[PDB]
Amino acid sequence: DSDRIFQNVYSKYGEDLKSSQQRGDWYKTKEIILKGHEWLINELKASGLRGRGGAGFPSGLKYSFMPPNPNREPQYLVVNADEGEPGTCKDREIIRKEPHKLVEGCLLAGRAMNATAAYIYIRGEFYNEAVALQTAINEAYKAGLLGKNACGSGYDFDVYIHRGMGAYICGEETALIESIEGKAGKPRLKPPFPAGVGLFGRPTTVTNVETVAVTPTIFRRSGAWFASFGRDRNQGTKLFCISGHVNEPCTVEESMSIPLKELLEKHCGGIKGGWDNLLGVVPGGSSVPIMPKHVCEDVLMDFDALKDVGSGLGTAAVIVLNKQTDIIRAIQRFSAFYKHESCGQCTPCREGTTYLQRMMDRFVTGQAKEKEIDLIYELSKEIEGHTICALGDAAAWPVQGLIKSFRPEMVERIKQYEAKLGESVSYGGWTSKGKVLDGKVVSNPIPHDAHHH
Amino acid sequence: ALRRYPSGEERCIACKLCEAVCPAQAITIEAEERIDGSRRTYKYDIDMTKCIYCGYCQESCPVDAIVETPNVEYATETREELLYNKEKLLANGDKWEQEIQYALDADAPYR
Amino acid sequence: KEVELTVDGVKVSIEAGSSIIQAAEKAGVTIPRYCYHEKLAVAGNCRMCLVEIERSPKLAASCAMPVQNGMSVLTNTPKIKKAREGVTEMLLENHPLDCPVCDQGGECDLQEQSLRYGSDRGRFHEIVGKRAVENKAIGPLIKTSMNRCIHCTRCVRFLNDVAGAPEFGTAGRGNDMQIGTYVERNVNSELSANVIDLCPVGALTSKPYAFRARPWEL
Amino acid sequence: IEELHKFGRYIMGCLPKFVQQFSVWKDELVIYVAPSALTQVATFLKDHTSAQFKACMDVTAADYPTRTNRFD
Amino acid sequence: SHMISVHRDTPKDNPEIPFEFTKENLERAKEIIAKYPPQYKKGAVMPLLDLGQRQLGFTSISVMNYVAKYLDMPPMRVYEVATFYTMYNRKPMGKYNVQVCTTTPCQLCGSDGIMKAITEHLQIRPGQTTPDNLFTLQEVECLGACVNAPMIAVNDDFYEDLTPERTVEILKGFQSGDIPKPG
Amino acid sequence: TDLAKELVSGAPKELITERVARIYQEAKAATQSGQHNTETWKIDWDILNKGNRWENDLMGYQSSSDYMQGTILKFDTREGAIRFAKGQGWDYYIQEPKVRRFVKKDYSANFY
Ligand SMILES: Cc1cc2nc3c(=O)[nH]c(=O)nc-3n(C[C@H](O)[C@H](O)[C@H](O)COP(=O)(O)O)c2cc1C
Ligand code: SF4
Ligand code: SF4
Ligand code: SF4
Ligand code: SF4
Ligand code: SF4
Ligand code: FES
Ligand code: FES
Ligand SMILES: [K+]
Repeated sequence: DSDRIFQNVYSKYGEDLKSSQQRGDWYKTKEIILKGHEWLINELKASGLRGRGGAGFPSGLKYSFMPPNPNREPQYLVVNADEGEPGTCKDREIIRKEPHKLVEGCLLAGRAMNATAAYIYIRGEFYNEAVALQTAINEAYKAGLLGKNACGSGYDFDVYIHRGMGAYICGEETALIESIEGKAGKPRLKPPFPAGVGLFGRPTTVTNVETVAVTPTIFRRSGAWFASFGRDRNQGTKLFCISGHVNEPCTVEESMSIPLKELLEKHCGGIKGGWDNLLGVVPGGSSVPIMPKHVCEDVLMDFDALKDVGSGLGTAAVIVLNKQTDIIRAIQRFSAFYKHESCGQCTPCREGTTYLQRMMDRFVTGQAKEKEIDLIYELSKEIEGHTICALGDAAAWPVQGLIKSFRPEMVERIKQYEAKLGESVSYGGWTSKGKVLDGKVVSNPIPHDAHHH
Repeated sequence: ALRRYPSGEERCIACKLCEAVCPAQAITIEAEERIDGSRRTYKYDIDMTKCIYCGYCQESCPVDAIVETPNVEYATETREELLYNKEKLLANGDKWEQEIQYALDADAPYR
Repeated sequence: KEVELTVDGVKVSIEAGSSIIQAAEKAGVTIPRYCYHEKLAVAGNCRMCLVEIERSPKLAASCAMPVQNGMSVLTNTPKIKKAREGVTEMLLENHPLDCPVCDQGGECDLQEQSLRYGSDRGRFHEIVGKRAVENKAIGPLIKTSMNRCIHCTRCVRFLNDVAGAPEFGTAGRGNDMQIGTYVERNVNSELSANVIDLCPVGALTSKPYAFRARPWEL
Repeated sequence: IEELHKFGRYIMGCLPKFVQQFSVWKDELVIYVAPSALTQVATFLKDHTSAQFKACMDVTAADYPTRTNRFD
Repeated sequence: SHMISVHRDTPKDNPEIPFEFTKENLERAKEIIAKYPPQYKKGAVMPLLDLGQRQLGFTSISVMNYVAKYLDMPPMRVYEVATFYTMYNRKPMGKYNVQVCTTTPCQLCGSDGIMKAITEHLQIRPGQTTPDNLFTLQEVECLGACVNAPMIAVNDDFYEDLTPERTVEILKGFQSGDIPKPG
Repeated sequence: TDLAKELVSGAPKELITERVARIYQEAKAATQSGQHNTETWKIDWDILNKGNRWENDLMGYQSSSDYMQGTILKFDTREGAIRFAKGQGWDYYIQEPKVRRFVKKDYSANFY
């Protein structure tokens, strides 16, 4: 299945403007802009495109909520160009390898949304990509593709780059707006929505890089061709970031609904150590829970097929786990990640993530009890559904995924740990001799795993 | 009696729990910041003619500062001598510390 | 402009755009709250006021969710009782055992609302311990014990919006976020001491009044 | 609870002229009457075969200054 | 990372140390403000802090106050922004910031070995600085380069698909004075 | 109502000719967000200008001669409190409770 959306995914055609035109990036730009948002919205709706940022929401439906702009009032469009999520390597390549493809998408999407400007939010660690992207933007300004006269058309449109300074929480749309406005970058409560009140108190839309970059092709190759791929309502293609316990990691541009077993075997070699050595797979990203071996044997990459099996297709970030790995330590790393990346305004995730991190540290060593497996599971329930943003939900699924399918492996650590210590451990990691003396807890193994420093 | 820590520091932090629980209102407490900044009381009175020797102050104490010794032979000629101030209660704590330690080591697990 | 909503089977009518927590008070229904004050800007960082909208699969914060016509609000279902106990447990996870030595003892909203809506038992037995936060010096009027703060931003909202003193804010991220002035300075405001009343916990207390009395005596 | 509800209703049916209302809490039945009806209700509850309350174990009062009639 | 929410006056970092953008950075800062609406010029705090950080070396308290005065904002508002993001170094730091990812995708492919090799070469534990003020080892979260999981970062440059024997060569290059090839 | 029930209550005459009672509804405490205590009407007596409190020299106790200093009656309605005060022939005055003005409060107002 050749002739995909992205063709420079391997750095073999250049990152210049002319090659992008030779690749078809800036083609019929005047005609598309003058077709009106009525046709652009319908094509996106008819193409079955869904949000690639992780939520999986119909892109066409979320663009119509923008109010009409007859008086040329300053509406805004924001491109969620930061990655943040562990195991995700999609947005970086689009910004780096094909900087001009995204810029073309912003104007075409902006025309549908009636946006007078575009702000690109890129990570501070992606300095080289931002510089390369800025070079493409400046060339497009000189070429006339950006500004008050977009290829003769009367639609005035500007593009700007805003760089974060390192925050996984800034990937969230409401927190992203706060960072641009000059605040800390804490997510807002959903009402009022960004469509009504957003950036600078103006209508705004936040979309992933992988969603904006597909828009030019949909407006050209028709929505029918894009909707042909995948199962029902999961229509489109997807970039998959594959890494972990695999032979040769890479990034591929397969279509939706492709089986997980075939995807890891068709390319990327195979599972390191054979298929019998597979312990677990974490698709989408670190947020979604893990899946065991037998479940993954018939998993189709979809927002619904992965939803049915108890997981989620957030950012197609597939993390492979062979049997020769520390599964509990891997999940413990996710818990420590969200504790450090918690913005810390709501009570649940500010305290729950720390609570989960403390309990996961004793599980990786076995200094706990079997009943505490249900305790930590209950604590994760107290986080979900009680937060302003979705980071609290994202910090509970990895722990629950460990408990759901890998509970016996967690019990094994507790049983093994009691052999070394001899006597069983009480709740919280206390022994029968542990007591506090002169400012410290003595006569008890303390889990010194709080990054020391 | 009012007890001390093994370092000699008073156990009471003038938290006024015992004064609130006291069914007979036999305890009077006045407190402020100490010279060094510690939360300590400067006035701790118990009316032994008003107390019903019920143990609520001992139960409510979060630091075991106020206790009741097994002593009963302290009948006095005058009723004034039954008005204990902080000096009398602290002296009782120093005098009866060893006997209080006997009772605590055997009754603390049941509390 | 009035909207006829329902709170636990009680008809309510308030101005459009009013929060659910405002309509609940008018209906006689009490909803626990820490971060909500009827004179400060709306914040939703404490999650203690969660209620269940009739037809919605998500729990809404009653202090920030606007009222609609025909909206039916439930505030005492077992789902909400679970939320109140869960949020209370998170608040008391890192809170120091300071009630005997803390001047807010007999007039603490954290104590009373944990007693009324939280569980009777705690489950925090971790050997690593609680968070420890150093005490900030902001002058001779406001005494700070920042271990007891529950990160409710009443002080930040008041001093910036009402008092007009922008030297007080939130610095840090996550569990390491600390209320204060970051640098070593004092709060300069003729109305700064009102922060003591607004602070629901013993994090901010009167320095002249420290240790001298309990509210039930007065 | 159910048996006392039926017995409490039976007393009101037998004495509609005197029994203002009745209440049941767990295993305790209370009959509410006016001062002019105290003698008749007590006489009925003492001599009726179905309700032979020969013993008056306690007579007490409570003060409610809010109401027009202070004492219950 | 090393997260402290309180500033303590030091001879290296105290408000008395004068700071001001050079004539080159004075002009480039004006272009940054032009990328924001005039009534929302407070949104340029983040680029201005990084502009001062690159000029001076780290986000000192003098830089934060300078940006606050430049944009007509209370100093505490700038303090909140600088202390919320981990790339604002509120300490002198070294010439080259060594950022090693320890997240699960990077941990699977042996990121632990990368940390072990560097610690016994530079003889500084994570969060420390070499005596000559040349290096700085820092433990960092995901940087996005997880397909090439054994990845490290030096200052603004990435280094992907590493081995413990390869990481020493990169350190040797910076110690000698030669820029290793990034990729 | 008009009946002078103080002639049979047995209370001393000083409660009528020398003491003033206050009928009031308790104000909401500034340190707490609860309003339970403000739902009832209460009656207390004004302090004696002399002898309300004095220090006992032996132990520092708070001595007093006001026998009504610790008496606070509870009422469910304002009318009930007035009717009882009138019935006992007390010299009283009513402190009308302060009512909080209602102002709409929404999260959108934080930006608009
Ligand atoms: C904690 C957190 C981090 C997030 N990080 C990202 C991100 O890095 N890139 C992205 O596109 N969406 C991210 N999202 C989701 C966005 O809020 C939103 O769903 C997305 O940007 C909308 O773009 P879409 O229409 O393409 O789905 C994050 C959400 C949360 C709660
Ligand atoms: S859930 Fe956590 S990260 Fe999200 S807004 Fe609340 S405190 Fe911040
Ligand atoms: S034992 Fe005596 S002093 Fe203690 S609470 Fe009981 S009555 Fe009061
Ligand atoms: S209960 Fe104990 S600590 Fe509290 S005031 Fe009384 S003696 Fe002191
Ligand atoms: S703030 Fe409240 S809960 Fe915390 S120590 Fe003080 S009295 Fe106890
Ligand atoms: S110090 Fe007090 S008022 Fe300020 S956020 Fe903490 S609990 Fe709220
Ligand atoms: S009172 Fe609503 S979340 Fe705090
Ligand atoms: S997990 Fe290390 S760069 Fe993403
Ligand atoms: K307070």
